[PDB]
Amino acid sequence: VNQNAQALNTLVKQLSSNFGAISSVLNDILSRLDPPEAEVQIDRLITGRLQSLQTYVTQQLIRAAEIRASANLAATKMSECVLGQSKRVDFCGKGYHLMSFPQSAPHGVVFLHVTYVPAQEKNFTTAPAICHDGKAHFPREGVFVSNGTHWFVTQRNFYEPQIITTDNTFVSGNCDVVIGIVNNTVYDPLQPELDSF
Amino acid sequence: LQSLQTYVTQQLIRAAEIRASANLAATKMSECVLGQSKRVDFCGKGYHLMSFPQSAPHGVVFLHVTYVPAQEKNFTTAPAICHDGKAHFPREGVFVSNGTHWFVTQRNFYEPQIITTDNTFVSGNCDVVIGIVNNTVYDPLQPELDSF
Amino acid sequence: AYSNNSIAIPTNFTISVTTEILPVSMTKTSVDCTMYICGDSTECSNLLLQYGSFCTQLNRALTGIAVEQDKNTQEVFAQVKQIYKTPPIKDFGGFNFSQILPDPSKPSKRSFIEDLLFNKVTDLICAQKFNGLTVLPPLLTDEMIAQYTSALLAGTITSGWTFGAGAALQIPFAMQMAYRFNGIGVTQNVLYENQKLIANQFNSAIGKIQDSLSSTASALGKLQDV
Amino acid sequence: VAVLYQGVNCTEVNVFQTRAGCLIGAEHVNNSYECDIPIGAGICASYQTSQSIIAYTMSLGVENSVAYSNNSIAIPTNFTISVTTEILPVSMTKTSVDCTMYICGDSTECSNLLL
Repeated sequence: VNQNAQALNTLVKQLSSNFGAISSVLNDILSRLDPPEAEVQIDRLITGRLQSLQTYVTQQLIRAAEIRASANLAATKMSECVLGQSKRVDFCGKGYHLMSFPQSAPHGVVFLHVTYVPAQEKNFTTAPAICHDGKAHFPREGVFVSNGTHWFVTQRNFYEPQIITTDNTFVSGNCDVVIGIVNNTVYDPLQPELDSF
Repeated sequence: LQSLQTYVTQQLIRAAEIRASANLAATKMSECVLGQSKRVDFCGKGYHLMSFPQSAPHGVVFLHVTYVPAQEKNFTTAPAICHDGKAHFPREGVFVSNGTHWFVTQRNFYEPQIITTDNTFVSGNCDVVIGIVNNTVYDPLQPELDSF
Repeated sequence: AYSNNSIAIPTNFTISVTTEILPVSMTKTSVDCTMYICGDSTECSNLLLQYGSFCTQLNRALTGIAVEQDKNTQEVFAQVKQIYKTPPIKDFGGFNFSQILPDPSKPSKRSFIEDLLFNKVTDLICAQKFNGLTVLPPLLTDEMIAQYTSALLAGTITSGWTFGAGAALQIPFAMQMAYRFNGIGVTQNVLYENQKLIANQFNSAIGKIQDSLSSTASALGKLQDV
Repeated sequence: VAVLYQGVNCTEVNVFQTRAGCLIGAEHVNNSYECDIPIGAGICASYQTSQSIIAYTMSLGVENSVAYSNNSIAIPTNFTISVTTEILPVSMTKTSVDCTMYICGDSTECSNLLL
């Protein structure tokens, strides 16, 4: 808004400059000299004022290109961040995006984004795989963590410790390929059910 | 003054050009470098993994690590397996066969896996599905319960 | 070939590294209206003042280009305000990152690849300063942009994608590829079995990039037109 | 006021020399803070402490060395939901200028000469 005001102010204030003539008011020149001596001085005003208007029209149009690059970026954020959920990082704002609230603003729009950021962290011990019967076991979703006693399966985004089971892992490969595999016992829920039966 | 006004006008148009390239580089800085983009041919040719930026005069160089498959072999497919009279649709992956036994594997790599109850799911029946083939879905709990 | 019952699945893969060179900022320049007409004379100044504010508009125009031009490097190079460092003990699982990582033994901090990018792009600065054309220097010198670069590489190699969404969380890079394969729908079994083959694919790909940048100087033409 | 010369050392002339040129009227402090009014080539200035203008090197932010190990992993035990602000423009003030009244108004002879 200040740049538009300064542009309009410069555009008006340039009318007072003489541009090589005797005076800036056209009525005093047309009211004194005859038309044949007068055409050279009016033509000097015409060439100068035309060049000042051509700079203004070109400069405003250059800012129209800036307004269209910002409008297409705003329409892209309006589609992805507001309407849906964008998985893009640092697009909808810092953090994992959730939802966007639009608000009307003069000559623009203000976006309030709700994001998911972690707070407290704790160091854990990890292993790539768990070796049980001689065949490797890999986590389906998440990683193996340990507090120093038992190996747990947990997500990367938050800590919810769970016991290693057959539904949380899958049997593939063996124990001699993967580097860093550790030995522990994989709990099978069918075993106590059959022992009780 | 007119020659200088032409120079400045040329600088603002190239200014819009260097800003459009910088904003596109900032977008690839956020998506390709910082995170992992699943977008195709954005972070470069292939399936994206990680991007390594490098400083260059008046610009930036990105090193993109991508996954491009190389060798393949033609296989025989089918949309479903008809076992007990109900259609078995793949939970993850597609159905492939070497001509003897039907296997289940992902689209990005070939790792033969036997058909089990956990790898498929029962939906509808065998008649409404076009192209279903008959095979035996292995129940993993049957030999353990029989031995017990 | 096109058939309904036929399908093709890849039995093997490769890791390719490509290069896209994207310009960020240009050289900051400011041209004086009076000195462009002439200096040390009042005839240029009295005859130049009758045309009004053209000097102010062209001067604020060059200042506005130079500030937004500085803002593009600020909006791209430094995403975060936190600096990351490379650990002295390096175990990456068989990968050699020493080419893209900076070399502390050099007097100026730079990597092995950035060492080639500055040498393959073309004193001309003093030659322009002799005739009256002032080149304004960028606000961020080469050592700080390279420090921003070393911060994003050291962070993606160690903490990965965590610092974008929050505090940096340390993860082993061997486990970083397990989620990057899990994100595109690929089981981590390819990584864990083929890790030794991937080490030779990545190290050979970095050697091919270093050979391409050293042998072919026309790949940087995106910056050379600028 | 701190006067800055561009691309020349100190010749004619708290007088210090930078890569951008001779900077007079400002004080040089070896410590580094966050920049407010930028100059160029990694130096900025601010009004601080009986107070004056001080010039100093750009700080790139807090330097933290993240621990890295094969078996080490950190998982978050707590989270914080934050709301930020992204400000973007859409439209600008619509202006319309007429050629006749702007160039020469209330003049018939000049209006005929413009056609």
